[PDB]
Amino acid sequence: PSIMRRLPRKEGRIRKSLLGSQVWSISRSTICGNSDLHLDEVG
Amino acid sequence: MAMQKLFTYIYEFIEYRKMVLLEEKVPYDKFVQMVLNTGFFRINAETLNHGIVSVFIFGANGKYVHHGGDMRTLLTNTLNEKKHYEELILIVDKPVLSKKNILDIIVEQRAANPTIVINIYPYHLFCINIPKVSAIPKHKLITQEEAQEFLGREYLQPQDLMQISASDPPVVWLGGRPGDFVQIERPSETAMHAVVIRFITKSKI
Amino acid sequence: GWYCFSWPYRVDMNRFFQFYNEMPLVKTIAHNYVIPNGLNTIVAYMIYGGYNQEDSVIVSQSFIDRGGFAGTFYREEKVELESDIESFGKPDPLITKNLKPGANYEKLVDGFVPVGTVVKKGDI
Amino acid sequence: ETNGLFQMVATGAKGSNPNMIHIMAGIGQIEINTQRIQPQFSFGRTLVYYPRFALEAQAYGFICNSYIAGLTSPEFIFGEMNGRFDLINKALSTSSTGYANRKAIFGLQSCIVDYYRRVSIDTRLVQQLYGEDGLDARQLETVRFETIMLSDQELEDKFKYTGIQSPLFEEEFSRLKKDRDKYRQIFLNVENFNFSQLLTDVRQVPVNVASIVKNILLSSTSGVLPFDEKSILQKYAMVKTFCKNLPYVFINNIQERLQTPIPVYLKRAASLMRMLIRIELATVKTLNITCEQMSAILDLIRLQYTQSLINYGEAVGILAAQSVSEPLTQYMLDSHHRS
Amino acid sequence: KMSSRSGNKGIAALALPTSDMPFTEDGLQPDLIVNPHSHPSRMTNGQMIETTVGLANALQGV
Amino acid sequence: RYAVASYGPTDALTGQPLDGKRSHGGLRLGEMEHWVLTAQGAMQTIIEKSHDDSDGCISYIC
Amino acid sequence: TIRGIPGIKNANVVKLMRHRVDAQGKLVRLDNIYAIKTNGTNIFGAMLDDNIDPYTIVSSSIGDTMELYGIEAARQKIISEIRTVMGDKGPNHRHLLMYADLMTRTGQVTSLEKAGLNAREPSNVLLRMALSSPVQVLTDAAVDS
Amino acid sequence: LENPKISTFQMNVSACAWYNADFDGDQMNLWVPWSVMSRVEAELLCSVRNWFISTKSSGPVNGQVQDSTVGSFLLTRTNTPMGKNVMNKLHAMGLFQTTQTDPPCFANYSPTDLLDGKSVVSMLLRQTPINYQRAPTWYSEVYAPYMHYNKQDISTQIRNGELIEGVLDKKAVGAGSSGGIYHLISRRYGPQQALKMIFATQQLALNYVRNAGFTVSTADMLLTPEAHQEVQEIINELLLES
Amino acid sequence: IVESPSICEGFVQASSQTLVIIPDNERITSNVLTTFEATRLVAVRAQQLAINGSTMLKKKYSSPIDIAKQELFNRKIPLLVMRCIKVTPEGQKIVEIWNPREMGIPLLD
Ligand SMILES: [Mg+2]
Repeated sequence: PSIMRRLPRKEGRIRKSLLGSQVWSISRSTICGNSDLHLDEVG
Repeated sequence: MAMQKLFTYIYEFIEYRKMVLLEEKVPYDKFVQMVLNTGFFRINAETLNHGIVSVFIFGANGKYVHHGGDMRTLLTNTLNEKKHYEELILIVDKPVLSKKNILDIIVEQRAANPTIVINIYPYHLFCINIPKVSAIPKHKLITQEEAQEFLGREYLQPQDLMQISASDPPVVWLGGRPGDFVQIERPSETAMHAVVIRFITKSKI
Repeated sequence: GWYCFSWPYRVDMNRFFQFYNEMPLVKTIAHNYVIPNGLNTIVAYMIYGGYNQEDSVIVSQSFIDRGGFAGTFYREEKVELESDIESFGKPDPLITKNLKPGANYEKLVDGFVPVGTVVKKGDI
Repeated sequence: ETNGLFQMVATGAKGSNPNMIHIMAGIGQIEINTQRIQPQFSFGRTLVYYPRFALEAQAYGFICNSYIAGLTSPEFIFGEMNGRFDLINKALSTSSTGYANRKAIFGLQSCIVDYYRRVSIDTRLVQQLYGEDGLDARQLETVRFETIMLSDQELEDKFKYTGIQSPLFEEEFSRLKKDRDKYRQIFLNVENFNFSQLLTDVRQVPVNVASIVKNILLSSTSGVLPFDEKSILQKYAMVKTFCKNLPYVFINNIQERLQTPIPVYLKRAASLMRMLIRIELATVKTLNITCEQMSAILDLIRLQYTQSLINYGEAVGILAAQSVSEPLTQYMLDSHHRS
Repeated sequence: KMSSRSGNKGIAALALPTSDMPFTEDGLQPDLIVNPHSHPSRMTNGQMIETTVGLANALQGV
Repeated sequence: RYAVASYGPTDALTGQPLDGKRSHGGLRLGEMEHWVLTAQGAMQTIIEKSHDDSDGCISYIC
Repeated sequence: TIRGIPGIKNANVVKLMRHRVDAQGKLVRLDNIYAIKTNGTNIFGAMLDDNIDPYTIVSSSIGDTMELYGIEAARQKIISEIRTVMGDKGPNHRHLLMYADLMTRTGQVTSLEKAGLNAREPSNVLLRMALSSPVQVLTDAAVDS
Repeated sequence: LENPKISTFQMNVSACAWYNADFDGDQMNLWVPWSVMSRVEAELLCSVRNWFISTKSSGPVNGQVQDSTVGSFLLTRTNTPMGKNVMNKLHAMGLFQTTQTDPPCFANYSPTDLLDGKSVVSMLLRQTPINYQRAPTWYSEVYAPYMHYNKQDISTQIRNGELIEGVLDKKAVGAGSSGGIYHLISRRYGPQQALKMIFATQQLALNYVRNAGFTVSTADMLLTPEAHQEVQEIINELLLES
Repeated sequence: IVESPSICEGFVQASSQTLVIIPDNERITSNVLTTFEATRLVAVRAQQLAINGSTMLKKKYSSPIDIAKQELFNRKIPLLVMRCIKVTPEGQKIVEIWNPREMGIPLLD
């Protein structure tokens, strides 16, 4: 374990914590077809 | 056949900068004979402000491009002549541009002569009419006052503009010096043409 | 499909036992060596309201209610102790510390929820 | 009339002609990297089913059967060789595009449109005007320029107004011809320094001037207007002034009222719009338009030309990297169709 | 997610009651309704031949 | 499927939500999502998600 | 060298269509024009040939176009070469302009690699740290202040 | 969705072009803005009407896909294996009962009056009158020698919202079709109005196939014995030349 | 000789600036709000209405967003757009101040 190994890679500090972010108030699910919804609507 | 192309387009280049020839022309065979015998050919041109521009075309197998001492003495002897020199153009074969010693004499001569522009160029720069090439947009030097008016309207400094090297072929044919501004009229596939202004920076060699 | 023939004797994680399986009407030689997994569903190749576009399908609700592709899905909970420190048992609110808020400790019997009861979110 | 497979293909709903041919007639020659099946099975044999130095076409990936008839074992193997590339190139089209997308975005993201519609990196100019026209890419209309392909005789036949014998219409036409010549001169040059980039008489412009005139003509209660010398002259003066003040779209209405000088690079930006307006609002094309309807047309043109400008502070370097790195997924998918 | 043995997978999007599904003149109704547009670009012809063969297998009892 | 909350378990170092369903944390608005939101100009959405909903704090600087 | 120009391996013959203005002013597409599409690049070698028009030499090489013609022609070459890769379902022209104008901003053709970012934005350490290698970039930034 | 049994994110198939998505197992994220500032910015900037026109290619992104592309062709087709492609008043009214627009007026129609697909489409495009004239995808020189094209189907012409003639298919109504019906509606009435017409025309196309039917079978892929002999005569000539 | 660092350098605090407002007749930026600017104006006004609630709008609306949008459309929004043009090395901050109650609004309702 070192201080400067926290930085470099995709799982590092810069790319995982600063350039991206874990967030609250978000949802995920499989998407599905529905022909009764308008193009600007989501079920 | 770089020599044949040079023999015509170097004089086309002298014409493009609005310079008056001093010595009458010689046939191409005589030019080749002088290049092989002496090791170089010299063309002297008169500028509007009475400056003198000397062009040295060096053979690819001459001594001045192999031994730095010969180039050193040639430059020293040509740079202490009773002439109102403003620029010497040293056209050498492209491999000579990578020869470090020759460039060292070039920069030493530059340091010893601060008010004389010393440039060393490859053959291909003068083997064609560069402005008439289709892929090259229309370059044009602009005055300092006009550039300052543009920059003042745009709230810009000369260091914010796009920059172009002084050894860029169209800039060389224009005679662009570092610190100058070149307006480029270029084709566009969105507006049918566009205008940019570039700030000329120091030559790469 | 029948993922294992000894499934009731196993405590496996994320395993699915589909109840009904059928041999294909058009089978292959591969079905002499492995059990087939699936059903001979009646399929209509048609446009029906636009709900099967872009690789979606429309399913009969009756086919679902009758057990088509239905099965039982299993999960595992393995919890370990610390020797002579931890123990299994129902905690008491008036002694123990940092109990999880909004948790249902009332379904436990001798530290374990009895077999056959329905556990929902927040139940211990 | 009844075949569902054909109707899905012929209407563009799904599939292509080679899909039908493969299903029904024959797959043909399997071709990986624009060449036949190379012999990787021991020095001159493509498979164990064919001899060494076999000369028949089947030995090198020619599939004589269709899908509906079924492939033989060697044909299925050659088909699996071709189909494995589709899976390999799909898995590569994610990682290879991801490597190139992230380097393009980190190089271009600092480019942002400033208050002059220039693109800069914090002070330093990348573009004097975004896209050299200052417009948003979502606000472009593909429009044909009529005068480009016409000869000199049929240019004067169609666009020279002979109703009034005035020097004004001599220059109204001569301006049409030298816009035609300038367009030809510039875009024949672009043809020169490219491989296969031909001249077109079709541009993407922010305003469809032709459809604006057509729409207003439809809604006009008037029919064919009587000849009116002062109205025809007035409309020409209106259009000429509108083309003169067109670059003020890029500054504001305050400087247009003051008539302050326009930068040269902003005059060039309005070149296509100035050119298109002079074609579609030519005197020969605006005979049945009153001087009141012309003001409605001119007000609509510069309102649509204002709505199509790029916003201040738009991350256009991120927009460019997204728009260029996305077609690289399809470029990587067709990797085995290239040498 | 469901799939056929030809690799044509799909997501269950709508579930209809037995009175809303289409039916043939002889009373046959489908369990799944799949788009005809999943075939032409994928060329999963073994799935269509299986339906043709299996249709006569059921009636012949084989 | 997953939908979490306005709050939950948090990483001790970064102060951000934990990873995914199994840890009952949040979901990731990654590097490429911030590219798209920046391309759209939606900067108040980046404040809401990457600051208010992830780990935004106040730093004091002399 | 025996009977050729250096750098080019194969020289095929292609049929290309170009436009031209007639004597009556009409613009016509001429399909019966033959050119040479070489395999390999040498603009200067083809510039010295007397059977080739030297003013309309089209190289696919950005480095060779930059070497002989300049930064403005190299800018037009980057646009032409990205568009070739993009196909025909390609992006708008203003997205190719952004790439070429960035890559040619300093008067030299810079890359979209770590080296190119150093040339255009050297003092943007945080941008440059985020791209590839934070430790090397951070170390250089500290000693350089 | 008030049904507790539904766990999926449902969207119209014509909205898949924005996300490069399909329904083979894709998962998508969804977060609802709660702060006022982000909830204002979602409406004014990030609404999907702002990307009906592609920023990458400057063309429309959305249109008909796979059921309303062939459904529009079948609806606007001039003739049917049953004769002329007409429908009575009751079935013409039934095409508009799902479009969620304001229903047209059928009062000037007897129950036995017959309406064709071009009349029904015109009743919808009158609200956003555009002008369109291109040859459809249906017409191809590749099929012309071997097919009898109808002269009323190979020239799609719309003036002021009235479909004068021709069929509607990928060229006019397809997704990504530059200069198409929805690209023209967006340039004249806005990308939000174009999205309404993509939905409304998708309901007309799907409601036509609701009793026209569209299927694919194995016999659709089968050459006749005489035609199979002709294909292997063609292949035998290739192997002869080889 | 270059001696030890002095207090004259080593300042971390940047010197204060003077806000230089371009006169209204010399403004160069557009008199039309960008979509970004209109969105920002509406968002700021809606949040401030969520704080205060005091508006001069005649109509009644149940949301801060609707009130902000109608204030922008009816030219009653109490905000100004400051477009920062340049920061001069001698200390000035040249900006343009734009009144959104007399600019063109791109949004629709
Ligand atoms: Mg998928």
